[PDB]
Order: sequence, then C-alpha cells, then structure tokens
Amino acid sequence: AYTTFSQTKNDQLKEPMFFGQPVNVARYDQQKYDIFEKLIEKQLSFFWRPEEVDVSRDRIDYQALPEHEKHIFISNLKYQTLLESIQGRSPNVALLPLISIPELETWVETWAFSETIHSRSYTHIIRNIVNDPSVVFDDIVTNEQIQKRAEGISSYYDELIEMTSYWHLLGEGTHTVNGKTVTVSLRELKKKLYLCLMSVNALEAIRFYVSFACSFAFAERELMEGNAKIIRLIARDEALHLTGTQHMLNLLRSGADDPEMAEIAEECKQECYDLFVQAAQQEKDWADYLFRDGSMIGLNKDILCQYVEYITNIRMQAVGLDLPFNTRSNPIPWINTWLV
Amino acid sequence: AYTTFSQTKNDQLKEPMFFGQPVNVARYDQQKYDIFEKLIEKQLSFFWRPEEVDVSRDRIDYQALPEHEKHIFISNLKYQTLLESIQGRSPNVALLPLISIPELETWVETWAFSETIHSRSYTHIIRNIVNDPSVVFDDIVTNEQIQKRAEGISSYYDELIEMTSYWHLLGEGTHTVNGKTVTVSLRELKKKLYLCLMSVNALEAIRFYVSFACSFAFAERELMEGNAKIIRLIARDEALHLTGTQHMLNLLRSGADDPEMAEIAEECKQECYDLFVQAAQQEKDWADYLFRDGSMIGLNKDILCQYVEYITNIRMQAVGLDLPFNTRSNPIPWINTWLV
Ligand SMILES: [Fe+3]
Ligand SMILES: [Fe+3]
Ligand SMILES: [Fe+3]
Ligand SMILES: [Fe+3]
Ligand SMILES: [Hg+2]
Ligand SMILES: [Hg+2]
Ligand SMILES: [Hg+2]
Ligand SMILES: [Hg+2]
Ligand SMILES: [Hg+2]
Ligand SMILES: [Hg+2]
Ligand SMILES: [Hg+2]
Repeated sequence: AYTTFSQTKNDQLKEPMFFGQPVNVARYDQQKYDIFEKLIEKQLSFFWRPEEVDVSRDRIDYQALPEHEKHIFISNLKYQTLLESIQGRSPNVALLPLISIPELETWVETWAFSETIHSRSYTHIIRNIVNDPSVVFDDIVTNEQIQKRAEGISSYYDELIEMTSYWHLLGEGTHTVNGKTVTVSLRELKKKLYLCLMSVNALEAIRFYVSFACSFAFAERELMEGNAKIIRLIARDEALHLTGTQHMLNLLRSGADDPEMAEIAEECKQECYDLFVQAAQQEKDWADYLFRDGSMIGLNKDILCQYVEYITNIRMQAVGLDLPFNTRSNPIPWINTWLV
Repeated sequence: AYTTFSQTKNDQLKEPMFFGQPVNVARYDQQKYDIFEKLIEKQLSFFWRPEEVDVSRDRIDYQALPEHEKHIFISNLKYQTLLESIQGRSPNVALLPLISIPELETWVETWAFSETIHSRSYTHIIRNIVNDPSVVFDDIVTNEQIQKRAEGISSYYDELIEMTSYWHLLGEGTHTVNGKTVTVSLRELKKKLYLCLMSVNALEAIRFYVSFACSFAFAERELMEGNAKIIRLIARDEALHLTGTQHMLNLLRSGADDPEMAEIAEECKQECYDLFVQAAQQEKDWADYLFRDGSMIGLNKDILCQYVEYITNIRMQAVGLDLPFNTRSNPIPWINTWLV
C-alpha cells in the first residue's frame, strides 16, 4: 500500500510525523515542526570532507605506539566503523516508508547522508595507518567481541522493517498466509517504531560518546591529531543527530502529534528503560576487550565505566526516563575541550 | 529476509550488484566497479547551497512577463519540482533493499541526497517569486496535465517495491494469501528491477533535459537569471546521475554481472523500447500544452519536439536500443552554453 507519490492533495501541516499519508510534494517554505528544518540547515552548514584532513603524521604516531595501545585504538576504530555502516543505511530503509511530513523525511535523508561521510572518514584513517585495510574490515564481521556489544541493534531495525512490509501488503487485521494465521496491528507497529527510535537515541547519545573519549585520550598526549580533527567534526554532527531523536521521541510522548502514541509510550515504559540499561551494560563489557592487553595512564576500564554511567543518566533524563545510576561529576572533564 | 547487517563473512568483490547478500561493512578502499566511487567523489566536490544564490530580481522579471510566458515558466517549474520530490526518496526505498555491493549502496544514498538539495532549491525560487507558494505546491499534486506522467513513473517504482516485499517475506514459489494463490518468481522480480532502471534512466536522461531547455531559453533573454544559476548547478549534478544508471544497465545486460538478467533483458527488449518511446511521446504532448497560449523567443512545440527526438536517439543508443527517430544534429546548440 506504499506509494512513491500519493495523488491525494493533503494538508501536510495536519499529518502526524509517522503512519499518515505518504509524503508527495517536497516543500520547505513551511513546516509542522520547525526544528527539523533547523537541523537540516545546521547540518548543511557543517559540510566537510574527510579526504581533505591531514592525517599524514598519524602513521608515524601509530607506528610508535606500544602494542596494547595499538589494540585499544584499532578496536575502537572497528566498532565506530560497524556502527556507522549500520547508521548509513538503516534510517532510510526503516523510517522513510513510514514518514508523513516533508521536513522529517528530508531530515532523515540528510542525517543518513552525513553517516556515509563518517563511514568514509574511517576508511580515510584506516588507509593511512595500516598496511592493509582488508585485515581491519574483515575482522569486523568476525570476532564475536565486536558483535557482542552491538547485538540487538540490527535486530530492532530488521523487526521494524518486516512488520512494516506486512502492513503495507496486507493492511490491518488477521490474515491467512500459507495456512498460518498472521496478525497485523497498527498499535503494535507503532510500539515497534518507538522502541527502535529509543535504541537509535542510545546508539548516538551513548555508544558513540564513549568511543570519542578513547579517541581524545590519545589527543591529550599529543598523539593521533589527524584522527582527532576528524572525531571533533564527527562529534559536532552527532550532537545534531541526537537532538533530532530526542525531539522525535518527546514529541511522540506529548500526545500532541498522535494521542495513541502517548498511550503506547506509557506502556513501552519499562521496555525502553531496560534497553538503555542493556546498552550501558554492553559498553562496560566491551571495556574488558578494549583493555585486554593492558590500559593507558588516564584511561582504563574503571574510568570508562564511570563515564558510561555519567553520560547515560544525562541522556535518559533528556527523554523523561528515571536514572539507573548514582549521580556523579564528570570523571574525565578534559573531554569538554574537545567537544563543542 | 532483509537485514541491516548480514552476519555472514563474504567477498564484496564477488557479489552481484543486486539480489546478492545484503551489504554489511561500509568500506571505500576497494570496489568491484570503480565508476560508483568516482561518482561519489565527483558529486561531493560539487556540493552547493541554493540559499547562496541571489534571486532577488527574479520577482520583478516574472511579474513583467506576458501571461502566456508566465504559464510556460511556472508549468515547467512545477513539473521539475514534481520529479525532484520523487527522485529524492525513491532510489533509496526502491534500491537499498536489493543492493549487494558497498560502492553502489553509498552512491545511491549520495545520489538521493543531491536530489533533496534540488528540491530545496525549487522552494527557494518559488517563494522568491509568487507571494503565496501554497498555490504552486498544491497544483503540482492535482494538475491533470502534469500527472499524465507522475503515475507512470511512480508505477514502475511501486510495483518493484511491492514484489520485493513479497520476495523478502515469502520467498519464491506458489503461495496462498486469504483464499488467493500468489506466485513469487525471482526471474519476474529481476525483470521488474530492469524496468525501474530503464524508466529512471529515461527520466534523468530525457525528461529533465527537456525542462532545462525551457529554463535556459529565459536566461538567453537576460530574464529569471537567479533561476538560471540554480538550474545550471542542477544540470551539472544530473550528468552524474544519468552516468550512474547507464553503467548499471549496461553491466546488467552484457551478462558480465548476472547471466540471468542478461537473458531477461534480451527477452523483454521490445518492451524496453516501447517504454522509452512512450516517455518521449509524453514530453512531446507536454510541449503542446506548454505552448497552447502562444510561444516565446527561442522556443515552440516544433523546436522542442525536435530536441526531444535528438536527445532520445542519443540516450537509447547508449543503452543498446534501436533508434526510434530519424538522425539529425542538435536543433538548439545554444543550450550547450549552460550545460557541458
Ligand atoms: Fe555518525
Ligand atoms: Fe549519527
Ligand atoms: Fe535532480
Ligand atoms: Fe537526478
Ligand atoms: Hg529506528
Ligand atoms: Hg532501531
Ligand atoms: Hg573510552
Ligand atoms: Hg522506476
Ligand atoms: Hg520545456
Ligand atoms: Hg523545452
Ligand atoms: Hg526490458
């Protein structure tokens, strides 16, 4: 039931963010939610190209690095790479088919485009510090260590995409497919989207900020500056992305866009709380692999874990959830000079 | 049966362009087909922002235009806006789920992204020349003459998107759904893909160039110069887009990438020919509507129809189809001043 161009003339200012009539005309002179247009404008003003950044000295720095420090750096790089690979394609495949207002549709495509730039920035870095990228990229797919901290991400997406297909093909109701009953409920599909968005918010607001900490730690000891410039640029974009998800979630919760959503959100309550708790726990567990062969002066499992708790409470509070960790001060205040 | 991150370790250099294992890692250090990486790089170096273009004198230019010329300029602008709205979302929703090589996946997202900048530019022009933009945007969806093309284009995308869902959900074979038999054939799905591709090739290779001629006809008279600067940037991007689909089609029909597709394209060869000739005929009928109230300096239904046949012959030959019209030279060589 999906269409690339709905022939019905509708007031786009009256459609909900999701599940309404598919967007037909792309206009930007007006918007139901001005914030998405502001995010497109900001992101476009930040346009950058990784190839231009000078990472020529990073090879000398990396080579001089002690083995366990090479391990920490390259492992952080492999994870960032896997997350961006998924973020480059997923927002378009999972959200585009469900969006019903123009500014949000375009923001999703701009956001996803920026992710492919990040992925491209990692190839730029890898190529300039290793003799063969092929070894780095192949290890990403294998090595359960990586897949372990990331387990569940592709899960939330894949499930949303499949239920969305059944909905477009069969419509709401109970059906018979090859002799088996299949139920299609819009209420359950709306729940699937909210949970997905929450997982994405956790990915960009928490999982990525933990990785930045590891990157900037090297920058503090005046090493890997080429990588550092790029990470600052990526972090500047990520702040825009997390703002977008925070607004999507809070607007859906308010009930002003779709009352049924506010009702479902109250039911999603414990589930979204738990997925944030699970993500936080996965980041900590990943620390065990990062510091397998040893840690660094100002960075170790303990400090990283404190930062995970510190940032998770901040992110969860921003979307109205209760805080799972003890309140604390920033454990690595030096990172502030690198962000913003 | 689609996944945002396939857990199987595969050689991305040995996968077909389409219908293979879904892309897992996003890397840009190598590629099966260099053309797509080349295209991503060129498109990125061309980055521009419509806001930067001064269109402050276009308002007075438009008001002073005779009645029939306003009709021409605005009808053309609305058709362009229509196609751009479709091209900004469709390649993503229709192709991403079927691609199996990383360079092609990112090119498609980069391509789609560039189209949303084109949509943004038309909003920039429209509100700088009409006072009440809503009137323009609403006519785009309901205009009977314009829609005499919207459904045909949308139909090719929609049918491919629907069959793709059945294939991903049920797989090949004879199934039953709510008392009805439903057959799923990969061979038929392959044919559907070859068709959106031929259709989109005709769209960017022919439909858009016919509209460029009209825009630059005004620029040759020193009118609507802000509009002209923007169409020049747009046309520069389109040359890259059509290069992309031309390569996809030739790789699929030669048999180099997928023997089966080559066998399929050979059997539906007459259908592909009729499809291209049908697109040229619609552009001819349009020129008719465009000049129903009179012509202007440098353009008329006859000169325009001659350009359609000239450009159509060139594009069809590029993808292996016989020429439908008589060969001739370029009817309007002055257009090269604004193109390539
Ligand atoms: Fe990113
Ligand atoms: Fe992001
Ligand atoms: Fe375009
Ligand atoms: Fe295009
Ligand atoms: Hg999501
Ligand atoms: Hg998700
Ligand atoms: Hg860290
Ligand atoms: Hg198509
Ligand atoms: Hg025209
Ligand atoms: Hg024309
Ligand atoms: Hg064909």
